[PDB]
Amino acid sequence: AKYYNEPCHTFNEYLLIPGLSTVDCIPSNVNLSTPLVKFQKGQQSEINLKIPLVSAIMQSVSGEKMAIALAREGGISFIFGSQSIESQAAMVHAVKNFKAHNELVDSQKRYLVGAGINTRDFRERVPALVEAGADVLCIDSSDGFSEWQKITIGWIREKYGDKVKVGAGNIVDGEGFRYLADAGADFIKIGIGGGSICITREQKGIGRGQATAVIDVVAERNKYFEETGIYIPVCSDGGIVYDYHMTLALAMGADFIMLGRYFARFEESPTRKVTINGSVMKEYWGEGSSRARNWFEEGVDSYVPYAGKLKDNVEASLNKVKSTMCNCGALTIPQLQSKAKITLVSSVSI
Amino acid sequence: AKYYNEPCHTFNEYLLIPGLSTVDCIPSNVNLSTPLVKFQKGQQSEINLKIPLVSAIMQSVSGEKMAIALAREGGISFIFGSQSIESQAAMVHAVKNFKAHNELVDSQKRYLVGAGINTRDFRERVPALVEAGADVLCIDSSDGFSEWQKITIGWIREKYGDKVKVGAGNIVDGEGFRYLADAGADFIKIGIGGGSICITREQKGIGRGQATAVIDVVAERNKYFEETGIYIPVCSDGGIVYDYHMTLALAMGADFIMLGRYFARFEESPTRKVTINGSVMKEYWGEGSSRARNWFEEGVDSYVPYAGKLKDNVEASLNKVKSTMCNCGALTIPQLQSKAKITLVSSVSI
Amino acid sequence: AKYYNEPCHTFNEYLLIPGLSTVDCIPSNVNLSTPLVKFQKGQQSEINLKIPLVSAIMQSVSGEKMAIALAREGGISFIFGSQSIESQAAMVHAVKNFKAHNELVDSQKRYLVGAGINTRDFRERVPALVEAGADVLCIDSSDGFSEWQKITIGWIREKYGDKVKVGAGNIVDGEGFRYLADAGADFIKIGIGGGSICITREQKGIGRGQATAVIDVVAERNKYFEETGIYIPVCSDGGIVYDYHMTLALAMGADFIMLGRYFARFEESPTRKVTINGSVMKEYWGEGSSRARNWFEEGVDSYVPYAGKLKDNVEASLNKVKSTMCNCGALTIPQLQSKAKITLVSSVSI
Amino acid sequence: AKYYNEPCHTFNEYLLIPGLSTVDCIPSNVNLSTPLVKFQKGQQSEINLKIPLVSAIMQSVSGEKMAIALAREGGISFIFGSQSIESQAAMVHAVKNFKAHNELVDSQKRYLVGAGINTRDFRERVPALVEAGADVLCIDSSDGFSEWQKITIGWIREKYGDKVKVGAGNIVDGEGFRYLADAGADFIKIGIGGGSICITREQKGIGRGQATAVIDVVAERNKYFEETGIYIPVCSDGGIVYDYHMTLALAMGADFIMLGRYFARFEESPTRKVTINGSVMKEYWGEGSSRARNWFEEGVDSYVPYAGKLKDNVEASLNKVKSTMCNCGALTIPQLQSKAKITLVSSVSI
Ligand SMILES: O=c1[nH]cnc2c1ncn2[C@@H]1O[C@H](COP(=O)(O)O)[C@@H](O)[C@H]1O
Ligand SMILES: O=c1[nH]cnc2c1ncn2[C@@H]1O[C@H](COP(=O)(O)O)[C@@H](O)[C@H]1O
Ligand SMILES: O=c1[nH]cnc2c1ncn2[C@@H]1O[C@H](COP(=O)(O)O)[C@@H](O)[C@H]1O
Ligand SMILES: O=c1[nH]cnc2c1ncn2[C@@H]1O[C@H](COP(=O)(O)O)[C@@H](O)[C@H]1O
Ligand SMILES: [K+]
Ligand SMILES: [K+]
Ligand SMILES: [K+]
Ligand SMILES: [K+]
Repeated sequence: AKYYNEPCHTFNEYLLIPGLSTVDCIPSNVNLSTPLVKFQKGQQSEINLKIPLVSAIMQSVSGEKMAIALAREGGISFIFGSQSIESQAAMVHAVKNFKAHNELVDSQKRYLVGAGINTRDFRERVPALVEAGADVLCIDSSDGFSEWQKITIGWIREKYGDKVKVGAGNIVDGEGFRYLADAGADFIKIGIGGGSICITREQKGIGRGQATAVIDVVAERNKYFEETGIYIPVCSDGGIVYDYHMTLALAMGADFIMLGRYFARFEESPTRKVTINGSVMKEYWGEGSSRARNWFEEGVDSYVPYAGKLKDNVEASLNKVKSTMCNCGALTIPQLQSKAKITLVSSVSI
Repeated sequence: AKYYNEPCHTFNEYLLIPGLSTVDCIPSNVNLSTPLVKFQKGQQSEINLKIPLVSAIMQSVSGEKMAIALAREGGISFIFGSQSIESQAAMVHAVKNFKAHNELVDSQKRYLVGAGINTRDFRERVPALVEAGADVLCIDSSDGFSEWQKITIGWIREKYGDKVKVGAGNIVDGEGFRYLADAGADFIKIGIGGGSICITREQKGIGRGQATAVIDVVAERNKYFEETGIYIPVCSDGGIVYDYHMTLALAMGADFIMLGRYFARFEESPTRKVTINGSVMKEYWGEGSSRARNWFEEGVDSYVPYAGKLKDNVEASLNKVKSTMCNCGALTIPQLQSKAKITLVSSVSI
Repeated sequence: AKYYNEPCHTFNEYLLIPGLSTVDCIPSNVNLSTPLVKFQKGQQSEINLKIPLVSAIMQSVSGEKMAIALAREGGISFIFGSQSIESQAAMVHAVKNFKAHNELVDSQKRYLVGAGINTRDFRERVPALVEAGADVLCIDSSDGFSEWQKITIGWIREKYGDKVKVGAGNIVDGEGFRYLADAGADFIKIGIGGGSICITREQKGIGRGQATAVIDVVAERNKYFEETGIYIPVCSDGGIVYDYHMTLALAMGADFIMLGRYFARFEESPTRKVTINGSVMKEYWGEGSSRARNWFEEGVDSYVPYAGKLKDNVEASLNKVKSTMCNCGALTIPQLQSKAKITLVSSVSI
Repeated sequence: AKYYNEPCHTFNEYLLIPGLSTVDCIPSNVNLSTPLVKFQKGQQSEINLKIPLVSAIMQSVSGEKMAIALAREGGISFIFGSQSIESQAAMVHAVKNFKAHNELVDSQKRYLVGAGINTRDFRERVPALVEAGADVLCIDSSDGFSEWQKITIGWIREKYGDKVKVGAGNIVDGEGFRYLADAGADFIKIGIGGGSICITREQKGIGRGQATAVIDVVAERNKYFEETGIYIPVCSDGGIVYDYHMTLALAMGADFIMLGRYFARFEESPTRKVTINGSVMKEYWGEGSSRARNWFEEGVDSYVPYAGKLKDNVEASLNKVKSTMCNCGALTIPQLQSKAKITLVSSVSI
């Protein structure tokens, strides 16, 4: 077997050391724009998010309302694919034709929306999603280092060329990144075992500390860019517990962040608002739980504290990210990724 | 004294990083067959388990019923030797003559069964076990790095040559492995202080994290194979807390796994089913406890939650191992041992 | 991004290993004098504290009474700047004209006092503080690695040359130290995220273990001294939980220590003494809490156990520091910084 | 300041890896004899303990009864010196003239006894202790790296030459060992901050993990032996929590072990047996507590569970040490120190 020289680490084991803050760096001047799909050196991505946040491909998170609320703030949602093809396509259609400053829209001013797909019924699901107006797709899986994903992306390329965008994953190392890169993925998702609803050491024992995963994948992505001239955006998926973890994820190189629990707490999540013993909560369950996979166990069902509407919470979260970015001397995500000083902290200090 | 460069680690400190999963790797096609006794390069072992699990040499685990239930699923039990020679032999006889898809049997279609022996009364115990039809023997001890085990194996070779198989142990490093290898052991057991009923730092303070122990012994076993052409199967004994620890143990190189607590929870364990305050439990005590050694203290007595019949639980456990194996791109244990990517995780992440 | 080879550590992760204690080293002969502002090689600082302790630039700590009580024992207070310019100047005036063995005074025998300033209204605040008789100033900020601090210090130099002393900070590495050094700071404060009222991983996630921060800054300060002949005193700000942390901070190279919580517990702190359920406590809130910044959240409000008058507590604390210094063979802070043997301890031992 | 490459570790962070156990190694044949005072290469120590245990120089541990009970089993007690010279000498006299298989006695068959001394009144205390019949003395201090100890040992040599034996300490590194060695100490005690009644990080913050301390001192002692031909026995003082820590301490190189809490639990300790809420306990306080030093605070007062008479407990403890020694292939302490395989374990495994 193959072993590693260092153990993996989570976001909580890191802190950012401030850099030179110049007079021009104030929150309001920080640009959080970021690329969603791959492009060549010298080019710009065909799709750029206004904010680096995307909602998870989960039944309990990304419904039509979430997609609209998030797109309005500049991010994008990936309508869950764990439902009928007709049902998912309807949600995409609804978002695209809802209108019939930081909003994320297409050339027709329609909100952008993404849709998750699987490696099984894609031949019938993809065409339906495309027809419905899906702007981007993403294969939804915990282990994306699979020949099945290569096959799915291949079918999409043969049928649509580079006209249809498709993200792939999840993977946690350079090899996994490289495989999906050569297979043609437009963006690659990072993360196995870091999700809030994931108790890896109770499931199959696969995974890697999210921080180490991102750092390793990002290094491979940059090496890949230098060899081929192709820049593939990467997504840090799961493990975001505090707002500063967002800044860390981006600083380590992730172009954008996928969150489930964070967004489930909002009014716009498709789940029921349940007042439990004085405290308002919201339902939240993983895609691996029986409560969802049937559309030993493989998931968990829980509650998250109600946080109100998405808007106010995202604004608050991003204000802190912008502020921290200025402490690090960065006005943009690329500048933060270049200038960030990231230190590991001792277990005792935690 | 001699010191080491790195501290030892337990199975809980590791996770498997996925490799390339091909279209042909699905649970039902995974082969969990594995060698039980030594053979030369180019050969196959005279005894191959259908599943890599064996029940512990304990009064509270491996009785006649356990041996039959486990052999039916492809594994093998080691009837405890902490009882009279006549009593142990009777259990072996019963298993061998019980019949008078994955079942483990001999050329006469009789279930395979093993028997534990000690370094004291083996001159009278071994012949009785052989006559009773024991398929394999195993010296039962916490510290197998002993001249006593060399003597016992030697007596067996002089009297039966290589016709009678005998495992030895336990040891935790290359030196211990090497000593029992040269002494003639057919398989070597790994593990001191990792058992669930073992509070080393309350006993004699001897031991080593199970993971480090396996990794070190496996490296020595492979070095030994390359020097002599002799492949000696090794057994990871104790410390299995979760199903994924099984996959880890195998991935690190262990050919099979010995479990006590895991099997004690089943209907077939020779202990009493005790309903305690609404919850059904089963008795479980170590071979070092006074409740067993008399056939300061040196053991513990406890209860384990009832899990029902062995069959359903083993099937469930092995389905997860097979699934994880496919995530790692492996259709067989040898392929998993060759391709596994194993990472240590930080203490904080735990 | 830039990463580090070692994780950062807090004061609690260190212990001092005794050195040779000579017959002349007894507590009463230990000299705790220390420089407050920069000087050139061969010179002495224009301002030397009698004891290496200074009270924090906080509304809940450094008021007029604190400043007088601390100056009487040899230390100095930095009147908080989070109040009106007129209000802060009045406190400075009161301390300077209060008299109208270890006391810290000027050539006119008036108690020394410091005053915090900000990077915004300094053009009006500084002149008022100077006129009021402030002996030293200090820019109050969590992230001193800012062009804003360079601008503030520059304005002070152009208007007063080196006649007005101004400390800057906070920073946590050599780069941050170097920037404020070249900018002209008279002393530099070390520390981000180590304060007792700081939950970094709930704010912006910036910071560094206080110990590592001091050690790193001190190395840069000594390198700087060797290149330019300029010795800049550094202050370890925050994170002092036990008296021995004081000895550690000094041993690692800090010239003096800034404390908030430690001093808040005293009768002289400007807060209310609140008897809560039998125990007398004192109010303590951070400068980032809403309860103070308005003169999502950015601070905490709490209570600290009443410790009585400053005098008896400081004497007790410093007696232990002096005693420990003799164990390390040191009669002065510079000798301790030169001879200290500092070891990291394992997480398990904690 | 000076820093170290590795953090210090306690005994709990180590485990012994078994070595080859030969047929002749059984508990009853294990020899636990060990040297108490220094000798030259090729020689034997003038005083050899039958068992490597000595009771602490504490009012709550080593009284006349303890000294007799321990000497009867082969160890020796150091009558506490924190009492009047007349009072301490009386206890020594009583032990020496109490008679007016493993017993530790002199050529006149009188029990051996030790006595603690301080660096202040030794000119009057030593002669009184010698006259009373003290077999060995030991300077009692937490920081033995002192010119005061050099002075005390020097006075003893000038007045008695090498006729009076005197141990010194405590120290925790090679430098401290070396200083007391050159000063003439007959044995050196190791340990600062490891005692059970020591909360270092609440006192002065001085110390070092006991394990690292012993390992480091032992290396220096062996280097010293090779340079000068003088072998100085070293004592691991404090930190023994479990019986196996004894085996560890010896394996790491300590010739003998000093224990306080361990012996306080016995009927023979000079403290009161207090039945508290059904459980019989014994008083135990440190020499630094006010309850003893007057013959801020510097010690703790507590209770230890009653263990009965010393004899049965020591026999039990040493049987486990002997058994563990055989697992390591050692029949004597020197052989264990030479053959022991010692591994550090991960924090997670603890
Ligand atoms: O049932 C599940 N088990 C484990 N991970 C899951 C499950 N469902 C979703 N996830 C992952 O967890 C992410 C959400 O992480 P969270 O933001 O920490 O809640 C998703 O985007 C998925 O990648
Ligand atoms: O009394 C005992 N003390 C320590 N280890 C024991 C004892 N009895 C059995 N064992 C070991 O523990 C293993 C079982 O580990 P478990 O599966 O974690 O319960 C056995 O196969 C033995 O090697
Ligand atoms: O609101 C706050 N948040 C974080 N740090 C603060 C705040 N107010 C003051 N500080 C810092 O904490 C120090 C006090 O640390 P303490 O002595 O551990 O209580 C101050 O000198 C500041 O540098
Ligand atoms: O008051 C005290 N504070 C700290 N250490 C002490 C005190 N009194 C005795 N000791 C040390 O603690 C040892 C006992 O350690 P114990 O066996 O762990 O209880 C003694 O031999 C001394 O070296
Ligand atoms: K900055
Ligand atoms: K895979
Ligand atoms: K000293
Ligand atoms: K052995």
